Amino acid sequence: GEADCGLRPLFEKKSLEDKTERELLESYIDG
Amino acid sequence: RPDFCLEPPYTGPCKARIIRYFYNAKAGLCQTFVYGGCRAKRNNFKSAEDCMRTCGGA
Amino acid sequence: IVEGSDAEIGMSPWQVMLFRKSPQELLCGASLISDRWVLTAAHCLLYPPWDKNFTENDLLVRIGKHSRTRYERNIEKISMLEKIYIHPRYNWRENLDRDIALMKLKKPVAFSDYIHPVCLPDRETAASLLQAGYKGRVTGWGNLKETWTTNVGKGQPSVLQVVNLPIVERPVCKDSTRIRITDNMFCAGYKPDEGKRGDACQGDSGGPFVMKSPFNNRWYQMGIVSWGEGCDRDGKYGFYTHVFRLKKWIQKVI
Repeated sequence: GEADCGLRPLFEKKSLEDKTERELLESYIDG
Repeated sequence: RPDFCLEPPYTGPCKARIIRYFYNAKAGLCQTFVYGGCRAKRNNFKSAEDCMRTCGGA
Repeated sequence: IVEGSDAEIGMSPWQVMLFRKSPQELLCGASLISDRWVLTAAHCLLYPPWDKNFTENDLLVRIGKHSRTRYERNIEKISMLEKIYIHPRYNWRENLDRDIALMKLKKPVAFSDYIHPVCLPDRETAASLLQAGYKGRVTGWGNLKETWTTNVGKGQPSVLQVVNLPIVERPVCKDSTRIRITDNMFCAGYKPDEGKRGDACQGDSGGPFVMKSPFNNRWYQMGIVSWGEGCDRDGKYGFYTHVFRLKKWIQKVI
């Protein structure tokens, strides 16, 4: 449910990052 | 032969993929086109049958 | 998705596919927000008024998919809709405002590595993330190029596509189209000079526009693919339903 919404099994829960994810983070740090 | 049968198929601004039929006056037969979901112009039919019944000749 | 790229497996476990066999006329995206609720655009569920049909169903919701065409056995799940709730103020032959619709699944789905719900934005998230220049992600199985029937080269993708686009300044959105936009929608995409392309296209509507919070590591649904004049045009941008501004309706209905 909502409790752990947004945390993708094959990624966040595995401390894995998809290949273009950082491009998103970078734009938040002054985009 | 209503005037709206002569008009080309209009997909519109919306991004859904709704396969529909339009009367191709130049070929004289009904063909399928991708309709976007909103702002349908009249030459936009559910089926070839409906398309031909309404625009058979134009 | 135009100028996008193949998603990885499990990249968007909240991506839902709205499909219909007869009439085939349907491909739209949706988002899984709970084990029993799916969120999509209001226009994926309607028909031209001269059709006179208002039953609205016979549609299949395929969750957990990657490939557009292939059936994924131990991965995807197909569900039936119990009920469909279209925003009572959605206006097609008008402002295209409040393009949102919720769908209650017959029976709750069961999550897995491939199926998992997105978070809906809260005041804070909205404030932190919805800022011009900030990038979001759009996924879909829609066309790879602007098309009214068929196009040159390939047309539809074999697997879910992803594209990350930047939120554009309201004024720029306003001045990019003749259609009167409302606070309930936002625009994203690159400007001509930014040397990067990308857009949602036919088949993508209803899909999610998500953002990852750099504070809690969670993905939030900020928008729903809705409309745009063409696909990946210079000077044009795609418009998304502002999920945060409709959050109360979502809650009320659920």
